Amino acid sequence: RPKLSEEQQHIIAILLDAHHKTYDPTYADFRDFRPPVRMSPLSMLPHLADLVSYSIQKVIGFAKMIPGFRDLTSDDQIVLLKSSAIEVIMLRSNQSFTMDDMSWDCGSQDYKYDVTDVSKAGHTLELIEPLIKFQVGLKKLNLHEEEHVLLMAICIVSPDRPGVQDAKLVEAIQDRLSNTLQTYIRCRHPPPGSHQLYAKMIQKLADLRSLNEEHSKQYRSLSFQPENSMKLTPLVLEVFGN
Amino acid sequence: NHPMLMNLLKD
Ligand SMILES: Cc1cc(C(C)(C)c2ccc(OC[C@H](O)C(C)(C)C)c(C)c2)ccc1OC[C@@H](O)CO
Repeated sequence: RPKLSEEQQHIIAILLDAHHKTYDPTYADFRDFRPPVRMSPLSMLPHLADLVSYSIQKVIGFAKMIPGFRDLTSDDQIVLLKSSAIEVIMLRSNQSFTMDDMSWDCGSQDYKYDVTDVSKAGHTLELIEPLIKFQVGLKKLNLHEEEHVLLMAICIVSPDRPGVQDAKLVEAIQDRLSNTLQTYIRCRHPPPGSHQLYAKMIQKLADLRSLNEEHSKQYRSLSFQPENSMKLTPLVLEVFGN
Repeated sequence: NHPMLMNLLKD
């Protein structure tokens, strides 16, 4: 019988609040980034580097609040964040993504991003096409905020990331979150929306591994010309590579 | 060698 324990409602309450403390749906800090230019070879690189850098900071803030994450070694915390960052950024961006025009709508036209914006940061359709496909299939799940925050947390605490030490520890933390998610859908997600919802959510994590790979490829090519590398941030260089 | 990520992670 599907029962959401005390522990499980606690986990969801913590992850919701963690998300609330690290995602500002008013997008007010965007005015601090180097300004967007849509005139234009890699004209969007400065602005989008800043947006991603900022996003990395919020992801790290969210990760620290994941129940059990604290119990990991600093080294494993680091490995989980470096490998998952771009994935959790893609996940968290779903909240501003819109199927009307397939863009990310962050409050205003200046901060409304589409495929050509992402191109003008130095990316090709090899990445962007499967990116848009992902966003669409994710948006169509119409996840409860509860499922969304659990999905981000499950993504971060992944035992198979290359470089993990205490995989067994990472696996047990993630299981506690998996089980909370499975149980949540059962108890609080009505059919038909609930049908295979967990398997479809995990499929989105598989999709993200592939997006992560392609992003890495194009980032290594982007960041090889030191003139592009110059336009990035110190946090982006540290987290994505140098 | 991750001073900034380390710093943002600290208690
Ligand atoms: C709204 C938003 C969109 C994006 C997208 C459009 C997915 C994005 C933005 C930039 C991207 O490329 C970055 C590029 O690889 C560098 C070199 C600049 C790091 C990629 C691959 C995706 C990323 C982050 C975003 O912010 C979401 C939250 O973190 C803040 O609301």
